[PDB]
Amino acid sequence: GPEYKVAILTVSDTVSAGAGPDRSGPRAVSVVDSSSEKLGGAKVVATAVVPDEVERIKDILQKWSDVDEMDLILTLGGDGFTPRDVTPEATKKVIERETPGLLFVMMQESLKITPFAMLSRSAAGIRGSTLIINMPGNPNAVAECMEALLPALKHALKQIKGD
Amino acid sequence: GPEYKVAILTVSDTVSAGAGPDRSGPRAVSVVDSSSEKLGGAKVVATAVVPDEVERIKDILQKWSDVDEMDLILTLGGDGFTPRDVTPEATKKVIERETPGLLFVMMQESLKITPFAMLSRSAAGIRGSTLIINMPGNPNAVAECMEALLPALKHALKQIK
Amino acid sequence: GPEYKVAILTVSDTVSAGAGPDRSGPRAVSVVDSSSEKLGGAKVVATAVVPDEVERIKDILQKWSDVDEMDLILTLGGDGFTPRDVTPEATKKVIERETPGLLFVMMQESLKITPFAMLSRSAAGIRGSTLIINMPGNPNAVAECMEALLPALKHALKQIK
Repeated sequence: GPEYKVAILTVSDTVSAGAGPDRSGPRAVSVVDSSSEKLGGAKVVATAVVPDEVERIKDILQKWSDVDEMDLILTLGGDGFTPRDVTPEATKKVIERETPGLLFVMMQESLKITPFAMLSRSAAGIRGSTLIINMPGNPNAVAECMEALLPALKHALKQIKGD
Repeated sequence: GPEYKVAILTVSDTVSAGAGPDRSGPRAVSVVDSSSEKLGGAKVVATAVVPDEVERIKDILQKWSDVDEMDLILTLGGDGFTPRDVTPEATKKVIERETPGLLFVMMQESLKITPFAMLSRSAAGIRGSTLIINMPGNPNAVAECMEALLPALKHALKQIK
Repeated sequence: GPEYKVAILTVSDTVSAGAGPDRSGPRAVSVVDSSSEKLGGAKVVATAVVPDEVERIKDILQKWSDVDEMDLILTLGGDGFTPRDVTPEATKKVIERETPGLLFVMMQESLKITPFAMLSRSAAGIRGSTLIINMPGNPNAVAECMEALLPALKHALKQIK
């Protein structure tokens, strides 16, 4: 049905251990939907929760990319300065081609709102035909991050397939 | 005898195949010449064309750096999201010392012109005493990128030798 | 004593051989001290000078991180385009988790002051529970870089603990 399949990985010890709810997953989904027209028709067809563990993050990024053939994975959380935050390290081991322009833009735009944006260690890139983008664990962040990328994200996904 | 030898690598399956003229290469050459003075006396002295294949891109960057001792190599194309675009991966395998400043400036300035600038995956860096910089395929791109780097690129090349 | 232990590493062949003095080390100390409160109570407890030799630089970043357990390490110098400048390459070998937002902000702010800021190749990241940040060898640079990081640097040190 969906022209582009999006999947959202929430990374969090707290959430994964049933000790707290997911306040960001839902917004991410809600933001992608509300942005479906401008993304050339996209839909979240899968979410998942993993803890802050590199192997668990890699396995899902691999599985969603290689086997389920997602076209766009957003991760949420595990991207800051805390000892446990290893999402970007996990992400870099699985992507094949980096997309530093997406990171440049998420950082430029977030900094306009607050200087604490400089504590995001986001990575991004392509594996096979899958665009993978790290985003912070705040609910508001996915909205701000997605507002910054949307002008170009449609053309990006089209480009990864065959323009 | 130019003070800084520059070399321009066009990257493109199409152009390498003969299937179409090289639109970007000549323009780039013409840009560099026109900025010769501002760059401390640099001139293009070689170009080449390769398809979108990492090994081929590596060989030329390696040969130009290690053997011809080029001072500045600009690559054009192969830097986007399309599956064959592999210039930056090729580049990353041959540089020894990254120069993220140059990537930040190219990206900051091109983004003022258009948000589609975020789709360049340019890499850049230094191998031996050769500065290498990925720029996009558009003929207009090279000139915009060059205008962005021009204030410091003379001092960059002098610092290297 | 100090809530955050800070050490400052000056990387320069000139200084390390005794052939010149260190004009940036003092300034760096003076800036950290002057911002102690905004940094959540921080103090420079150690400085050291090394030449532009990767192993020498690695050894101190490792020692200060694994053994002396510093909370913040600033390096000054060895970060530009000169053949000897290898601070970032030594830095990249020892960090575990990169911190590119810090690099982005240092570059964004320094460019506002001069286009020559694009020539810093600084690196930054985390080894264990030490934050390591490359800055340039200019005295004025440390002040400019620290002014740019200051709004978040306290929260960064809190989060690593």
